Amino acid sequence: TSIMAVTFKDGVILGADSRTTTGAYIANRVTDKLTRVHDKIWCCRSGSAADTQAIADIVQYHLELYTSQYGTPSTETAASVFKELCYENKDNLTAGIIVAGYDDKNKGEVYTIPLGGSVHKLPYAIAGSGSTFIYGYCDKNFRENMSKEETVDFIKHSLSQAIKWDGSSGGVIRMVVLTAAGVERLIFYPDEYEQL
Amino acid sequence: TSIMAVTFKDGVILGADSRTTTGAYIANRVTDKLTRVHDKIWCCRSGSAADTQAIADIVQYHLELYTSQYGTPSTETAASVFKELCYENKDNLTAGIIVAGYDDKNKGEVYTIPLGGSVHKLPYAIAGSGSTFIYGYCDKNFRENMSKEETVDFIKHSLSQAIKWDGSSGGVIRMVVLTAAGVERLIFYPDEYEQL
Amino acid sequence: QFNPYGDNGGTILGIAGEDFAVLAGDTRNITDYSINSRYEPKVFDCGDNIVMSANGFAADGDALVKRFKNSVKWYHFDHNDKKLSINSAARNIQHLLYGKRFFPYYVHTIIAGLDEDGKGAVYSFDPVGSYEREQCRAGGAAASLIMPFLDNQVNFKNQYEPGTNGKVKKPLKYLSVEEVIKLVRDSFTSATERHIQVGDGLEILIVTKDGVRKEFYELKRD
Amino acid sequence: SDPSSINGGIVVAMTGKDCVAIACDLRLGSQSLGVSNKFEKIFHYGHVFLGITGLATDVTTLNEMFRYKTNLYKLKEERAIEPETFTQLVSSSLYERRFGPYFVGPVVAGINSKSGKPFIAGFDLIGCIDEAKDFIVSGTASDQLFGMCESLYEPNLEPEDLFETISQALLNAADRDALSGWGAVVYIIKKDEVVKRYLKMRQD
Amino acid sequence: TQQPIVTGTSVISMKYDNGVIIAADNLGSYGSLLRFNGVERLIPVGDNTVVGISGDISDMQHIERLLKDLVTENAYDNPLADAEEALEPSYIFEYLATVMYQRRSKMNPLWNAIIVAGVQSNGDQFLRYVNLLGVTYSSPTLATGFGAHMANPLLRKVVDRESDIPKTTVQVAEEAIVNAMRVLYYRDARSSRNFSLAIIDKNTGLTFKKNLQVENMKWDFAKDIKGYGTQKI
Amino acid sequence: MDIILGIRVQDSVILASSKAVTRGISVLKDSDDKTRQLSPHTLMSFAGEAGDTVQFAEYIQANIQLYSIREDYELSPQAVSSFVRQELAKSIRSRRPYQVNVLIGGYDKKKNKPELYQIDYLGTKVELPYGAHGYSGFYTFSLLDHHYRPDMTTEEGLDLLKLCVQELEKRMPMDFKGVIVKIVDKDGIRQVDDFQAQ
Amino acid sequence: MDIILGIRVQDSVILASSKAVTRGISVLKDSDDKTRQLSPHTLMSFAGEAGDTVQFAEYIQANIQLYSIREDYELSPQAVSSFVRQELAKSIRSRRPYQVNVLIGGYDKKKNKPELYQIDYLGTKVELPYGAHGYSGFYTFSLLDHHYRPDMTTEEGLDLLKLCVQELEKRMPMDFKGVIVKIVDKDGIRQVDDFQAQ
Amino acid sequence: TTLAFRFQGGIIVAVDSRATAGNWVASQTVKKVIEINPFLLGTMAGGAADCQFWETWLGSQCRLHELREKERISVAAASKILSNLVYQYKGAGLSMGTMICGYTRKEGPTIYYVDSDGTRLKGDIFCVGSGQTFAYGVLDSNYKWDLSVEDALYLGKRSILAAAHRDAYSGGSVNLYHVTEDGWIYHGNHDVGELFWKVKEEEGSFNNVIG
Amino acid sequence: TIVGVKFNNGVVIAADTRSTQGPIVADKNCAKLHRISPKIWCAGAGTAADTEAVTQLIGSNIELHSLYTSREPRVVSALQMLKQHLFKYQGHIGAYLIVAGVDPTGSHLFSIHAHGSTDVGYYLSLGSGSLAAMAVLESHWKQDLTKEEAIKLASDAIQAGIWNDLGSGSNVDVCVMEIGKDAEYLRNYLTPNVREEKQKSYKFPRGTTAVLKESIVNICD
Ligand SMILES: *C(=O)[C@H]1NC[C@@](C)(O)[C@](O)([C@H](CC2CCCCC2)NC(=O)[C@H](Cc2ccc(OC)cc2)NC(=O)[C@H](CCO)NC(=O)CN2CCOCC2)O[C@@H]1C
Ligand SMILES: *C(=O)[C@H]1NC[C@@](C)(O)[C@](O)([C@H](CC2CCCCC2)NC(=O)[C@H](Cc2ccc(OC)cc2)NC(=O)[C@H](CCO)NC(=O)CN2CCOCC2)O[C@@H]1C
Ligand SMILES: [Cl-]
Ligand SMILES: [Cl-]
Ligand SMILES: [Cl-]
Ligand SMILES: [Mg+2]
Ligand SMILES: [Mg+2]
Ligand SMILES: [Mg+2]
Ligand SMILES: [Mg+2]
Ligand SMILES: [Mg+2]
Repeated sequence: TSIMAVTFKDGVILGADSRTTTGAYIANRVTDKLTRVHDKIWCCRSGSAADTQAIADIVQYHLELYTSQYGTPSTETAASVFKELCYENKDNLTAGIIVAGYDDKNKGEVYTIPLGGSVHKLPYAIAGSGSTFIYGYCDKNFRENMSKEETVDFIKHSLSQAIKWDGSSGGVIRMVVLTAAGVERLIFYPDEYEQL
Repeated sequence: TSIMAVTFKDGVILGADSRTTTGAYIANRVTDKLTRVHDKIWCCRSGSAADTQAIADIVQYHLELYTSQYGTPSTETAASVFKELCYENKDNLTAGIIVAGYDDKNKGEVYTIPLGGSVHKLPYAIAGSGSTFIYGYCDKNFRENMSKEETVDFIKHSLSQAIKWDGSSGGVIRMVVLTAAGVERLIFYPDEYEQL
Repeated sequence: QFNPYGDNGGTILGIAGEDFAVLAGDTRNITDYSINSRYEPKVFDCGDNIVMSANGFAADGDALVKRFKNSVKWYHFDHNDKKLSINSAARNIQHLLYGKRFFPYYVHTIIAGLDEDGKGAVYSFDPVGSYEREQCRAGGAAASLIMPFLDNQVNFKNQYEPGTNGKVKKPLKYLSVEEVIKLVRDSFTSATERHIQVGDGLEILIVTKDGVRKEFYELKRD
Repeated sequence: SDPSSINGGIVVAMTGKDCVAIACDLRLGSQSLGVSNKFEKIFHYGHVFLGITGLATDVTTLNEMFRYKTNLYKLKEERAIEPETFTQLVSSSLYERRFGPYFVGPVVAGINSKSGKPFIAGFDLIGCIDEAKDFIVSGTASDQLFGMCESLYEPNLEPEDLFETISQALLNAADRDALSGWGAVVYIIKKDEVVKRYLKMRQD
Repeated sequence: TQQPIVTGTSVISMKYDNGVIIAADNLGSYGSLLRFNGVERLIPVGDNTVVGISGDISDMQHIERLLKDLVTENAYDNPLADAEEALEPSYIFEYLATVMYQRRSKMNPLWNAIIVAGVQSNGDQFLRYVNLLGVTYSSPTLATGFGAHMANPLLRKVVDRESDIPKTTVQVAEEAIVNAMRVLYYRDARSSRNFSLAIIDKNTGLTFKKNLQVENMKWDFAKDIKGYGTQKI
Repeated sequence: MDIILGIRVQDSVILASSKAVTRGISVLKDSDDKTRQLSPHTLMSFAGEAGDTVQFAEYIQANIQLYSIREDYELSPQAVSSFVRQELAKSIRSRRPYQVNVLIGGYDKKKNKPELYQIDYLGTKVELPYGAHGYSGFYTFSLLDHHYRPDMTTEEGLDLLKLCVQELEKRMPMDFKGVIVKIVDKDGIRQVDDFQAQ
Repeated sequence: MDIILGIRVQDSVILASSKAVTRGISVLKDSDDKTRQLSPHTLMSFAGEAGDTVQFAEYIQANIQLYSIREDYELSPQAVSSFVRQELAKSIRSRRPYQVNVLIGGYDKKKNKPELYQIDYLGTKVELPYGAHGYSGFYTFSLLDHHYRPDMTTEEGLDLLKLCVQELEKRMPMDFKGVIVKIVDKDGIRQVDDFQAQ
Repeated sequence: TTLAFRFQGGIIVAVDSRATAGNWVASQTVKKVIEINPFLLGTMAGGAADCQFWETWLGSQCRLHELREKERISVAAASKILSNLVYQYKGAGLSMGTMICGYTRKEGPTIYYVDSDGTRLKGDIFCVGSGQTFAYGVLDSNYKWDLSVEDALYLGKRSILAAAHRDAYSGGSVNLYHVTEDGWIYHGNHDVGELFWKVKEEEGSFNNVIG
Repeated sequence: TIVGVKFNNGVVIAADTRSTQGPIVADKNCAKLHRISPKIWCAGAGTAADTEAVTQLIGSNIELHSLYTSREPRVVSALQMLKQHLFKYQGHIGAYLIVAGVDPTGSHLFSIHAHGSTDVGYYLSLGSGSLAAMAVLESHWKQDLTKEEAIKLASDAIQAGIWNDLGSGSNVDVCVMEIGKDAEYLRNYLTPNVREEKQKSYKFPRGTTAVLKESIVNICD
C-alpha cells in the first residue's frame, strides 16, 4: 500500500494506489483505499483491510451521530475518534490511517495515526509499505501553500515512485480533492504515471 | 548504513555515511566504509563489519597477487572475486558490497553484490539500511554522463536524505572520486549537508 | 527450513495371473493443488521381462528406477548376459532401498513379471526395503481405496458358496488377462471419482512369456 | 491425541429400490487394546436411523441427546420426525458446539413415511450436511469404505441384493483397518418392515 | 539449507506445430522491493535450446556459468561441435536435472524452477521442467511458480492434449504467451511489465526478442469503483 | 497403574482392586480399599489421578445414598452406571476433568442377574462379562477370553481371579501389594478376607 | 531402576543384584545375573541403559582377562577400579557415552583385605564400606548407617543384606524379583543359591 | 505377535502374519520366521525392513561361520552376532525385537531374546511385539515343562490367536514351528478367520463374542 | 471454485460441485450456491459448515428485517451483516463468500473474506480454483456484457477451476439475477464429468455373505 494526504492553498488532497495483496497474489487491482467518514472528512486506510474497514465504518457512524446532535464535526474531532478506537484496541488492530478534511475556518488539515494509536498533525503525511521509498523524494519536493495543479503533480510523482519500487503497491492512482468548491474524484492510469 | 557509487563523464564516485551501530549505541561515528582493494578499484561495505572487512582483506590479497602476475585487474575482475567469496559462503556471511573502479578503456563502472552473492552492473547503485528512503529521490534525479560537481551534489543530496530518515546512518559523508586524474578524498560535515 | 521431500500423488496397481502379470498406474503428476502433467509415464519396462513403478516422490521414484535399470545392465556385464529372475530383482531392490535407510526414497515400489516356473509374480516394497511376494497390490495415494476391492474381487475375501450357511468358502481361482484388465480399469475409474490426485490417463503394462505389451485408457481430467 | 482414532469404528449407508440400508462394526477399543465386541453404533428414533462413529463417549452422549429431542418433537408435533427434518436437527445440534465440537461422524438413513422416498445423509463433526443419492461412509476406515462403495454400488438394488453389496463393502473395508471389525450388524429398511442381521466376520 | 534472496518470478512456455515458445519477465525482486529491472532469465544454449530460470538469481547466475562451461567443454576434441555432436536440449536438461537432484540430496539445493525449451536434431519439440527438489515432468504447456496457477489454465485452452500441438501455429501460440504475461502482470505482485520471449522453430531457428512490454491493458473500468460496499461517491 | 479387575459369573460380580498407593519411589500404604459401596447391591472400584480418584467416588456415593433415602428405593445397577457415565461425560469438557476410571459391579434384584459396567474418564460405558482398567487389561483379557464361562459358580469365579492375579504378579513391573476381593450377589456385598493365600 | 547393592565386612565383599529385566509393561526375565567376574578375586555388578550395561561389563572383563594372561598375575581390586573409572571418564565425553553404573567388589590377596568401589557413568569413583546405585541408596544407606559394623562376619553381612532387601521389597514401587547374592573373599567368588528364603 | 517357549519335547515357535502402516493393514500374509539353517530359527517384530535385512544378513554370517569352522554356528554365537551389529547402530533408530531359537548338541534347545536396544537374554519363555502381553496371559497360565509335542504346538497356536483377537496390530494367520534335535518342522499356516470359530466351538472359549 | 460477473442489466454467480475431506471427494454434486433472499444469492468457499451456517443466519435475519421494514432486502444489508459477524469472530468462522443480487437500488457484486474485509468489482473469484478462474476472467471480461455473454464467461471461469484445480471438479451451478425479472437458479447448468459405464457388474449371488443371527426390528410404538 502507498497512501498520502497533502495540505495546499485551497484545501487538502488525499492520494492512494489501488493494489490489495494476500501474499504475492493481487486479490484486488482496483481497490478504493480513500474512504469517506463525512462530507469533507476522508481517510486513507493501510494495514489489515478487515480492521481498517471495521474502524472506518464505526467512525462514519460516530460522526453521523455527532452531526445529528452538534452539527459538522472538525477534522481534529474525526482524528480523535479514529485515535480512540486504534489506541484502546492496539492489541487486536493492525491499522495505519491518515485522516484529512476541509474546514472553512481551519482550511485543509492532515492527521496521521500509526500502529500504536498516537496522533500526529502534519502539513503532509505518507504511510503504507510503499511510503519507505519516497521519504527522500517527498521531503525534498514538498512546499507549503502549493496550487491544486502543483499538489496533484507532487502526489502523482510521489505515488508513481512508491508503486515503481514497492511490489505491495500498484494499479491506478486514486485522488480525492477537498476544497470549499466541494469534493473532486481523480484517477490516473499506469500508461500515464509510469512514464514520469 | 547509507552507501552508493555513481558513474559520471570522467569516471565514478563512491559515497558513504560514517555511522556504525551495535543496537542503538553508535560504536563509531567516524567509520571509513569506503575500502581500497586496488589503486583505482574501491568498494562500499554494508552488513556485518567483521564479514565485509574479512572479505575486503581477502579481495585486496587476491588482486595484489593478480597484479604481480597479470598486471592491472579490470573492475569486473574485482567484482567477480567479491561475488565468488559472497556466493560460495552465503550461509555464513551478512555482507552487501558495491564495487566501483576506474579503467582507462571502460571509464567508470559500478557493480553491486547483494546478500545472495549475485552480481549486478548498473550506471549507479545504492545499498545499506538507509538506501530504502532514497530509491524515490535517486531514480528521479540521476542522469548519465553528469559532471564531477553535479555527481558530488547528487551523492551529497542523496546521502543527506538517507542520513536524515535512517537512524542506523549519520556522521560525515565520505566520498572517493575515481578518474584518469587519480584518487580524490572528499568529506562533508553535518553543518553543511543537513541544511540542503 | 528446506524440505528435501515432496508428493507428486498418483496410484499404481499390480495383479498376478496364472501365466501373466499387469502393473498399471495413472499418468497424472501433481504438486499440492496444481497439475504438473496429464501424461507423465510412471510404470517402466526395465528389461529381463520386469516392469517397475516407484510411486510417491517423483524425484526419488525416477532415481530408484534409474539405479535398478542400471543394476540390470551391470548384472548382464558381470554374469555372462544371465537373465535377472524376478525374485533376484526383488532382493536387489531391497538393498537399493535399505542403502538409504536413514535418508529414505519416499516411494512405494511394485515390480511385476514371471517367476522361474512361468507363473505371474507381483513383489511390493515399503520405502526402506521390506518386501513380500503377493497375488495383487495397490500403492500410492488411492492404495487405501483399491486394496479392499482387490481383496474382495481377486482373492474372494468374505465371499462364500450361496446356501452353505457361510461354511464353504468361494473356490480360490485364477483370473484371465481380459478379466484382470476389467478389474484394473474399474479400480482406476473408482479411484479417479473419489481421489483428487488420481485421473487424466491409465497406462497398463502386461508381462507374458512373449514380452511386455502396453494398453492406454482415458481417465477423467477434473 | 486424535479423538476420532482412540475407540475406532465405521458406519456405511446405501439406497436401493424403495429401500435404504445402514451397517456398522461392533468394535470398541482403547488404541491397540480391544475392549468390547458388542458396541453397536446404529440407533433409531421411530423410523429414522442414525449411525455415529468417532469418540465413543460422544456417540453415547449424542444418542441420549437425539432420543431426548425426538421424544419432545413427537409430543409437540404429534407425529414421528422424518429423515430430512432429523438431518437438519443433527446439523444445527452439532454446529451449536462449533468451538467445542462432538468428535463424531453421524449418518442418517430412513424412508420418508409420506413420500416413500429413500433418504441418506452424512455430516462432519461441526454439522456440514453431505446429502448423497448413492451412499454415505464414516469412521476410521472411511478411505476403504469410499473405495468399496464407489466400485460395488449400482443404482436401484432390491433389498436382498442391497444387503449383499453393503455387507461386502463394510466387511472388506473393516479387514483393512486395525481399529474396525470385531463383528458387524446390517439394517435393511423398507416402508413397512426393517430386518436386522449380524454378519460372521474375522475376529482379529 | 539456504533461503532465496534476489528472486525471479514465473517462467511460462508451450509447444506449437513446428517448435516451442518460452517467456519470462526482466525483474529481480528483493522480497517486496522490485530492486533490479535489467535481469535476463532466458539463457540461450547454442541455437536450439533456451533455459528459462525462476527463483534465486545468485543460483541462476551459477547455472548460467555451468551452461557456458558445458558449451566450452563440448567443443573440446569435437570437430562436430557445430553439427552432429552439438549440444541437444535433452543433453542440457538431463545435466541440470542431475545437478538439481544431487544438490537436494546433499541438503544444499539450487533454489530454482527451470524449464528447458528447445528443438532436437530430428525436429522433435523438447519441453521439460526441473526444480530445487530434482522433480521433473513434461507437458504441452509448462510454467513455474505463479505461471503454474494462471498461465497454464490459459495455455491449456490452446493445447489441452498432445493431438492439439500440430493444429497450433506460431501466431496463435505466441499470442497466447503474450496474453498470459499480461494476466501475470495484473495479479502477480512480484511481476514486471518488461519481459523477454524466445521462439525455437525447427525451420526459422532461434528468435530471441528483448525489451517486450505488456500492452492493451484494461484499467478504464477502475474509475467506476468507489468504497468497499456502501460508499456512493 | 493401580489394578482394577471385575468379573461377572452365574449369580455374582467379583471386583479385585490393588492395595498399593505410591507417590514417587515410595509405597505409602499396602492395604488401600479402592472401592465405595454406592448401594447395598451396587459396588464401584476406581483408579486414576491421586486426588480425583476418591473425591469422585465419594461424590457419586453421596448422590446415590441421597436418591436411596428420597425414593426409599435402590436404583438398578444399569441406572447407577448411566448416572456415573453422564457425570464423567460432563467432567471431560469442564475446566479441570476428573481423571478417574471405574468398574461398577451390581446385582439387579429385579432381573435377579449380576451386571458389570466398565466406564473410563471420558464417559465411555460398556457392559462386559469381565473388565479391567489401565495396563491390567493387556494381560487379563486374553486369560479370561480363554478360561471364562457364563455358568461358573462364585467359587469358580474366585479361582479365575486368583489365576489373573498370579499372571499380573509374574509379568507386571510394579509391586501392587496384592488385591482386596469383594463379591456382589443377591445377599449384598461381602469381602473375601482370605485371598492372601486362597 | 535395577537394584545394585554392595557391602564390605571383616573378610569379604557381598554384592546383591536384582534378577528382573523389564521392558515396557512386561517383565521379560526374573533370573538375570547383573554381574561379571573380571578376575578370580574381583567381581563387578552393573545397572543402567539396556544395551550399554552388558556390552561395557563384557568389554572390561575381556581387558582384565587379557592383562591376567599377558602378566600371569591378578591386578589388585584398586588397580581394576582405576582402569574402569578411566574407561567411563573417557566414555562421558565421547560421541555416545556408556550409561552404566558399577560396583566393584574385590579381595586384595596382597593386603588380605576386602575392598568395595562405587563408580557412576561419569567416572566418579569412591571406596565405601557399603554402596548402592539408583533409587536403592535412598533407603539402604540410612539403614546401613545404623546397622553396619566393620568387624561383622560374612554371616552377619548376609543378615544385614536380607534386612536391606526386605526394606526395598516393602517401600520400592517396582517388583525387582529378588536378588542374586555373591561373596568375594580370600577363596574367590561363590554364589549364595539360598537367598530366596535365608 | 511372536512367542518361543522351551519344554520337554524341545522348542515351540509361533508368530502372527500381519504388517501395519499405522492403522492401515499393509498385509495379512507375511513371514515373521527366518529359517537360518535346518536347526536355527529367527522370529521378527518391529520395523519390517530392519528385521528382514539384518536377519537375512545374520543368515549370511551363519553360513560364513560353518564354511570357516567346518561346524554349525551355536545359538549363543548366532544371537550375539545380531546383538553386536544392532548395538553398533544403537540410537540410530533401528526398531526390531527378535528371538533366535535353535538346537545344538552343545547347548540343547536354546532361545535368545535380542532387541534393537542391545538387550540379549537367554530364557525358556519369550513373547515379543505389540501383542506380547496377550500371548503371555494364555501361555503363562498353561505352561508345564511336561507338555506333549501335540499339546505344546496347540498352546503356542492358541497364545497367538488370543493376541490376534485382542491386539488391533496382530492377526491374519498363525505360523507354527517345532524344534527337535533333527531341526525345525513347519506345522502349517492357520488363518485366524477360520481358526477362531473352530477353536471357539471345540474349546468353548471366546464367550465375549456374538455367534 | 466460485465466480461473480456483472452484466449491463444484472449479475450472475457460478460455482463447481466438489466437496473434499483432505484428498478424498466427499460429495461429487453438492450445491455451493445458497439463497440469502429471493434475489440475493451467495457462493461459499472455505470451512463448509461455516459458509452454510453464516448464510442461513444472515438469510434468516434478512427475512425478519424485510418483513419489519415492508421493503425488498438490499445486498449492502446482507454485506454489512455478514462482514460485522465474520469480523466479530476474528476469522475463526472460515467463510469466504461472493454475495450478489438485485434490489430497488440496482444490481450489486461483492466478495467477503473470513476476517470481515469486503471488495466490490464487476468480476470476482474465490476458493482453491480462484487463480485458474481469475486468469480466464482477466482474459475475456469486457464492459457491457449481455446476459448470455456473462453466463458464458462465468461458466468458462468455473471450468478453468474444474480442469486445472484439484480442489474443484464435477459440475457447474449458475444463478442469474436480472434487474427486471425473477432470479433463475440453474442447478447443474453443465455436467461435463459423467462417469463412464463400469466394465463389470459387481451384483453378488444371493447368500454370498455369512449371517449369524436375524430378527425383525420394532418401528411402530
Ligand atoms: C506382533 O506383535 C506383531 N504386531 C504387528 C506389527 C505390525 O507391529 C509387527 O511388528 C510387524 C512386524 C513384521 C516384521 C516382518 C515383516 C512384516 C512386519 N511390523 C510391521 O508391520 C511394521 C510396523 C512398524 C513400523 C515402524 C516401526 O518403527 C517405526 C515399527 C514397527 N510395519 C512397517 O514397517 C511398515 C511396512 C508396511 O509398509 N512400514 C513402515 O512403517 C515404513 N516405515 C518404516 C520405518 O521407517 C520408515 C518407513 O509384527 C509384530 C510381530
Ligand atoms: C472452489 O474453489 C471450491 N474448492 C473446494 C473447496 C474445498 O475449497 C470449497 O471451499 C468447499 C466449499 C463447499 C464444499 C461443499 C459444502 C459447501 C462448501 N469447501 C470444502 O469442501 C471444505 C474444505 C475445507 C475443509 C477444512 C478447512 O479448514 C480446516 C478448509 C476447507 N470441506 C470441509 O470443510 C469438510 C466438509 C466438506 O464435506 N469439513 C472438514 O474438513 C471439517 N473440518 C472443519 C474445520 O474444523 C475442523 C474439521 O469449495 C470451493 C468453493
Ligand atoms: Cl501496508
Ligand atoms: Cl567498519
Ligand atoms: Cl546495513
Ligand atoms: Mg541519522
Ligand atoms: Mg479439478
Ligand atoms: Mg481389522
Ligand atoms: Mg472403557
Ligand atoms: Mg488384531
